[PDB]
Amino acid sequence: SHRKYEAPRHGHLGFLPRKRAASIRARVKAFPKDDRSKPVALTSFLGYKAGMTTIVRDLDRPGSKFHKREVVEAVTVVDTPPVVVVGVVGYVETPRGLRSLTTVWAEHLSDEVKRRFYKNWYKSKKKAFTKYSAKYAQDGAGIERELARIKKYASVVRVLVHTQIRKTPLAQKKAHLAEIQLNGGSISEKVDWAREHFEKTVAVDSVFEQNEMIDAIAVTKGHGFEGVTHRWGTKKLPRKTHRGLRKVACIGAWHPAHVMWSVARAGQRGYHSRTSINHKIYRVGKGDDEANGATSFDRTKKTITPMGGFVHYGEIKNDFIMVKGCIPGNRKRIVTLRKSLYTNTSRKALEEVSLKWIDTASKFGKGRFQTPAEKHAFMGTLKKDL
Amino acid sequence: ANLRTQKRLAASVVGVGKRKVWLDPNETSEIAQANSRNAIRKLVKNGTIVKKAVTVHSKSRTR
Amino acid sequence: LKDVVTREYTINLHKRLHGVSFKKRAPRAVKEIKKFAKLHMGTDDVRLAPELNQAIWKRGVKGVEYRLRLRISRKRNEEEDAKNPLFSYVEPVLVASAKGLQTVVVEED
Amino acid sequence: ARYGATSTNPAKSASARGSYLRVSFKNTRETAQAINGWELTKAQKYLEQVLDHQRAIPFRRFNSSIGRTAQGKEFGVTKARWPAKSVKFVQGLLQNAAANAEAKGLDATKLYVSHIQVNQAPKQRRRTYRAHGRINKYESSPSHIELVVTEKEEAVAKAAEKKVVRLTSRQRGRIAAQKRIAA
RNA sequence: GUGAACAGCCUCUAGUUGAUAGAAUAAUGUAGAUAAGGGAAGUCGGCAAAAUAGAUCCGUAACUUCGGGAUAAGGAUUGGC
RNA sequence: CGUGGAGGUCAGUGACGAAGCCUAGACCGUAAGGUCGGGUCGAACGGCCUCUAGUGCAGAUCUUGGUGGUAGUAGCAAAUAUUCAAAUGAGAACUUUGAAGACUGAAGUGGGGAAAGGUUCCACGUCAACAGCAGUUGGACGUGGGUUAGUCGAUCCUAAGA
RNA sequence: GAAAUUGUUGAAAGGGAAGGGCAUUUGAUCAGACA
Ligand SMILES: [Mg+2]
Ligand SMILES: [Mg+2]
Ligand SMILES: [Mg+2]
Ligand SMILES: [Mg+2]
Ligand SMILES: [Mg+2]
Ligand SMILES: [Mg+2]
Ligand SMILES: [Mg+2]
Ligand SMILES: [Mg+2]
Ligand SMILES: [Mg+2]
Ligand SMILES: [Mg+2]
Ligand SMILES: [Mg+2]
Ligand SMILES: [Mg+2]
Ligand SMILES: [Mg+2]
Ligand SMILES: [Mg+2]
Ligand SMILES: [Mg+2]
Ligand SMILES: [Mg+2]
Ligand SMILES: [Mg+2]
Ligand SMILES: [Mg+2]
Ligand SMILES: [Mg+2]
Ligand SMILES: [Mg+2]
Ligand SMILES: [Mg+2]
Ligand SMILES: [Mg+2]
Ligand SMILES: [Mg+2]
Ligand SMILES: [Mg+2]
Ligand SMILES: [Mg+2]
Ligand SMILES: [Mg+2]
Ligand SMILES: [Mg+2]
Ligand SMILES: [Mg+2]
Ligand SMILES: [Mg+2]
Ligand SMILES: [Mg+2]
Ligand SMILES: [Mg+2]
Ligand SMILES: [Mg+2]
Ligand SMILES: [Mg+2]
Ligand SMILES: [Mg+2]
Ligand SMILES: [Mg+2]
Ligand SMILES: [Mg+2]
Ligand SMILES: [Mg+2]
Ligand SMILES: [Mg+2]
Ligand SMILES: [Mg+2]
Ligand SMILES: [Mg+2]
Ligand SMILES: [Mg+2]
Ligand SMILES: [Mg+2]
Ligand SMILES: [Mg+2]
Ligand SMILES: [Mg+2]
Ligand SMILES: [Mg+2]
Ligand SMILES: [Mg+2]
Ligand SMILES: [Mg+2]
Ligand SMILES: [Mg+2]
Ligand SMILES: [Mg+2]
Ligand SMILES: [Mg+2]
Ligand SMILES: [Mg+2]
Ligand SMILES: [Mg+2]
Ligand SMILES: [Mg+2]
Ligand SMILES: [Mg+2]
Ligand SMILES: [Mg+2]
Ligand SMILES: [Mg+2]
Ligand SMILES: [Mg+2]
Ligand SMILES: [Mg+2]
Ligand SMILES: [Mg+2]
Ligand SMILES: [Mg+2]
Ligand SMILES: [Mg+2]
Ligand SMILES: [Mg+2]
Ligand SMILES: [Mg+2]
Ligand SMILES: [Mg+2]
Ligand SMILES: [Mg+2]
Ligand SMILES: [Mg+2]
Ligand SMILES: [Mg+2]
Ligand SMILES: [Mg+2]
Ligand SMILES: [Mg+2]
Ligand SMILES: [Mg+2]
Ligand SMILES: [Mg+2]
Ligand SMILES: [Mg+2]
Repeated sequence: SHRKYEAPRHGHLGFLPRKRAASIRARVKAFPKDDRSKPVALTSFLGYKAGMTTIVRDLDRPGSKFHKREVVEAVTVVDTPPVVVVGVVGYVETPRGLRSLTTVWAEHLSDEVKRRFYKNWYKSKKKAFTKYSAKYAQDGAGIERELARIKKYASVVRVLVHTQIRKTPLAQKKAHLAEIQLNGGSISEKVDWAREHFEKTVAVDSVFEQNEMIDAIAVTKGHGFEGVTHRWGTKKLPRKTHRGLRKVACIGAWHPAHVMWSVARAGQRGYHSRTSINHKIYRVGKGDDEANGATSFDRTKKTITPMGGFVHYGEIKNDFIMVKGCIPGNRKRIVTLRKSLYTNTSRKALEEVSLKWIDTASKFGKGRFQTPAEKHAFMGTLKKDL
Repeated sequence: ANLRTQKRLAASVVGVGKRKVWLDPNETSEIAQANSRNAIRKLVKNGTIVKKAVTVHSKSRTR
Repeated sequence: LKDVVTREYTINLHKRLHGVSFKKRAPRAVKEIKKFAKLHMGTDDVRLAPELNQAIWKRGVKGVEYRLRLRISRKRNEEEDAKNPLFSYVEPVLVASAKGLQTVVVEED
Repeated sequence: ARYGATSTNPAKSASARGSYLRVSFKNTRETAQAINGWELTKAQKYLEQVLDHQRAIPFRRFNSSIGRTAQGKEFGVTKARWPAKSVKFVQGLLQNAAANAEAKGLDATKLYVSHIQVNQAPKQRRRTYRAHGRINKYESSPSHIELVVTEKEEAVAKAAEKKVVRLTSRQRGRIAAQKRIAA
C-alpha cells in the first residue's frame, strides 16, 4: 500500500549470506598494487590476537579542541613471532583469470607445518614431502627448472609462509600456512628472494613500521543460531503480541508470493570473514626486549603482558603489533595483517604517534596495579612474603 | 522378596507408624516367613524388628 | 593385564558443578565422581560406597562441598563374569579438611 | 515355513522367525537392513556396538525428521539411530539361526545372513483422549521378523549355452575366404 | 515457633517421596527476575509492570443526610543487648 | 455385450480337479467382452433357444468395512526431588529392604465417615493384555479367604409432603 | 484367500511432479506359418 513512514532497511545486503565462513583463516582477497621499483618484501603477516589494553598519548591535530592534549585510546595486541618461509608459488594470467602453474617447496619442513597436512598426526607415518625432499638430492636439477619456469612465466609471485605457533601460549600446536604476495622488484628478483629464504625466517619489522595504516582480515567471533532481533537489529515487537515478539511482523507482501531474499530471518550470527581497514600501528614490539610496555615517558621495566597475563590467552614472549582500536576476530584466532591498498593522506593517517603510557594492570578484574613491584609499594608486607 | 506386609504388620503390633519400623535387611529370610501378628511379635521381641527413635523437636531455643 | 590399586585423590567438585541446576547438583556429583574414577582407573564398573553417598548429600541437593577427598580402589570382579574383570570401589576418606592434598598411593596389605 | 523369496541352497542354510512381535515395524525394518547379507559374526558384533552407541543403524526409509549423527558417515548417511528394542529382537532371532545351524551341522565360520525380512504384524489398539471430549486411536505397530543364514561358498564355475550361429550365403562365403586368404 | 492470627514461612506425630527417562543448554517461546540517563514521549487507553503496605506516635482539606468523608493527605519511629 | 434366477435342449464340463482367485504369456472382437495356457485351489459348473428381474458404478461432504501418505512426526514439559547399596529375578531408573536427601506441615499427602461404587479389602500365585517409558509391582490377571450386635444404625415417631 | 496398502528379491528409469498419444531404436519375451 506504501510504508506509512519511511525508514532505512535494517542491515547491509553487501554482507550476505550470513553463513559460517568456509574457514577460520579469513582469505586475503586482494594484495596491494605492485611497484617493482622497491625492494622485495612480504605484503602481509600472520599473527594471533592476544588481547586489548589502553594507551595514553599526546594528540597532534591542529584545529582540534584536543590538539596537544592527552587522549586515552583502546588498542589491540596481536602476538607476532617470526613467520617462516617454506615455498614459492607462481601464477600466470589467462583469459579465465589468474591460475597457479607451479609450487616449489623448501627441502626441510618444520613439524609444525607438516602437522597442518594431517588430521591424525599421532597415528600417521608422517610421510609428507619425504619424496619431494628427495628432489633436492640429485644436484638440484628438478627444483631448479621449477624456479626457472616460475621466472620464465608468472605475472605474480607469492611466498608460502607459516607461523611458529610453538612460540605462543596456544595449545593448538598445528601451524598456519599461507600465501603472501611478494611486491618488491622484478619477477626474477622475486623468486630469487623466495628461494633464498627457504627454511629462513622473516619478522614484522621487515614488513610493518610505526604509524603505518594496515588492514586486518579475519573471521568474526561466533554466536550460533540467532533470532531476527539481534541479528539484524529489528524492532522488538510490542509486549502484547502473541506467539512471541523478537520477530518481523510482516515477512512480505502478498506479491511476489514468495519470501524475498531481502527480509530479515533467524540464523547463524558471526563466524564471518571480514576485511576491516585503516588500523594504525601504534607499536611494533620486540620479544627480546624487556620494557616492551615501557615508554620514553614511562621508563619502568615491564613488558605489555598485563598482571596475571592476557585473559584467556597467555604471555606474549614474541614480537607484537599493537594496533589502535579493535579488530575483527577474537583472542587466540589467526589473523592476517595486510598492507593497505591505497596511499591515504587523511592527516589522521600520517600523524606520527608516540605513546606515553601503556596500561598493564590486570584485565581479570579491577586492576589497581601496573606491576608486582608497584603493588608491593602501595600495600606493604603481607602475611605471606618474606 | 517383598516385606511390605510384614512392615505394615510391624507398625501395628508395635503401636507406631510404618515410618518407624525397622526391618533388619540381614534377617530378610526369617522375616518373610512371618505372616502372622504372633510371628512379628516374636521378631520384635528379639531385635529382628526394632522401633526406631522419634525425631527430636527440641524446645531449647523456645525456652 | 589387570592391576589392583588403591589410591586417594581429591576431586574438584566445584568447577564440575559450576552452572549446574540446583536440583541436579548432588545428583550431578554422583555422576561426575563416577566419571572421575573411570578416567583414573580406566574402569567402567564404578561402585560408590553408601558412606560416600552420605558425604555427597551431606547438605542436601544444592549444597555439595567444593572438594571431596576420595579413595578409589581398582579391584577384581567375581560372580557371573561381568563384561570387564575389573571394577572400582570409591569411599570417603575421613580427613580434617580436603584442602591441600596431592594424590597418593595406598600400599595395600 | 514358507518364508519370503530366497535364492539360496536350503541344504546349506538355517532359518528363524518371530511373529507378532511388539517391536516397532519401521524401526526394526531399518535395523534388519543394516545386517542384510552380512557375515553373521561381523553382524552380531555390529549390533552389540549399536547398543553401546559406538556404531549406528542407518535409517534409509522411515527417517524423515530423524536426528543426525557422525555415526552414519560410515554408511554415507547423515541420519542414523540406535534402535535398542529392535536390535535385541533381531539379535535374538540371529542367535536362534545359529543354534539351528549348529544342529544341521553347518560350518559356523561361513555363515552369512542371506535373507532378512520384516513386515507388518496385525496392529493393536489402545486409545488416547484428546481435547474437547474426543478419542483417538493409539496404536502399536508390531512386526514379523524372518531371516536365513547360509554358508558362503566360493566360485560358481562356468557353463550356459553355446549360441547357435546363423549366417547367410554371403556371410559364410566371406568367412570361407578370409581363412583361404590368410590365417 | 514466629506472629493479631485456623495467614504465610520452618517443624513433631502420621503419611508420602507416585507424575517416562538420559544428554545438552541454538533460535522462538511459557513462567520467574534486573537494568544506566530520561520518565508515559509508548498505547484507543498506563494494558502489563513498578510504586505503597505492619505497628506506635504526630498530623489530617472540600463537602456532608452530622452518621461521615478518614488509614484523607502528610510525616517520624521500629534491630541487638 | 455382461450378471442372479426359471422352462427346454446339448444323454454338455468335472475329484484323472467344478467354481473362484493370480499371471507387463497366447488368440478372437471397432467395443461391451470372449477364448486358451501356466500357477493356486477344492465341488460343483457351462453353450444354445427361450422366460424373468432386487441386472452392470468412479463420483452422490453416498453406506459399511478395510488401508495409506502425513510419521517414527506432534508430542509424552503444571503439582520443588531425588540419591547410594544390598536382596530378588532370565531381565531392575521404576519391586522389596537398609541408608541418605526432601515433602505434605494438622485449613494435611494424617486419622475417620455421608452420597456413590461393589469386592476394589486380605492372602497366595502371577505378567498375555491394562497402568500413553518399564515392570519381578498393582485398584490388573488366576485361585481362595473375609463383614459376628438386646445396647451402633435401620426398624418407631412425626416435618414439607405423599 | 481379491484389492487398497506393506517387506524382501530381481529388473529398469529418474537435472523442479508423474502418468498419456503417433512413431521407431534398444532390451526382454512370445504366437504362427514353413516343409
Ligand atoms: Mg513513501
Ligand atoms: Mg562447508
Ligand atoms: Mg608443471
Ligand atoms: Mg539471545
Ligand atoms: Mg538497533
Ligand atoms: Mg551491534
Ligand atoms: Mg520488527
Ligand atoms: Mg493477546
Ligand atoms: Mg576483565
Ligand atoms: Mg548459568
Ligand atoms: Mg507369519
Ligand atoms: Mg515412505
Ligand atoms: Mg516415510
Ligand atoms: Mg529432527
Ligand atoms: Mg521437530
Ligand atoms: Mg523437513
Ligand atoms: Mg541422508
Ligand atoms: Mg490428551
Ligand atoms: Mg469429558
Ligand atoms: Mg576377403
Ligand atoms: Mg493416605
Ligand atoms: Mg504427565
Ligand atoms: Mg527431559
Ligand atoms: Mg531504567
Ligand atoms: Mg520522576
Ligand atoms: Mg500520548
Ligand atoms: Mg506528565
Ligand atoms: Mg503516538
Ligand atoms: Mg478510548
Ligand atoms: Mg487517541
Ligand atoms: Mg494494572
Ligand atoms: Mg526499585
Ligand atoms: Mg479524598
Ligand atoms: Mg533503640
Ligand atoms: Mg444377453
Ligand atoms: Mg443369467
Ligand atoms: Mg436376484
Ligand atoms: Mg498386473
Ligand atoms: Mg491360442
Ligand atoms: Mg491347472
Ligand atoms: Mg479350477
Ligand atoms: Mg470340501
Ligand atoms: Mg431370451
Ligand atoms: Mg439395483
Ligand atoms: Mg461410471
Ligand atoms: Mg467405488
Ligand atoms: Mg471417487
Ligand atoms: Mg458418473
Ligand atoms: Mg467411497
Ligand atoms: Mg477409516
Ligand atoms: Mg518408535
Ligand atoms: Mg519428538
Ligand atoms: Mg505441551
Ligand atoms: Mg523415578
Ligand atoms: Mg525437612
Ligand atoms: Mg516443609
Ligand atoms: Mg496453614
Ligand atoms: Mg496421593
Ligand atoms: Mg475407612
Ligand atoms: Mg468403587
Ligand atoms: Mg490390595
Ligand atoms: Mg509382558
Ligand atoms: Mg487399569
Ligand atoms: Mg505402559
Ligand atoms: Mg510392557
Ligand atoms: Mg481376584
Ligand atoms: Mg475372588
Ligand atoms: Mg439405639
Ligand atoms: Mg424392628
Ligand atoms: Mg486361510
Ligand atoms: Mg523391467
Ligand atoms: Mg510402442
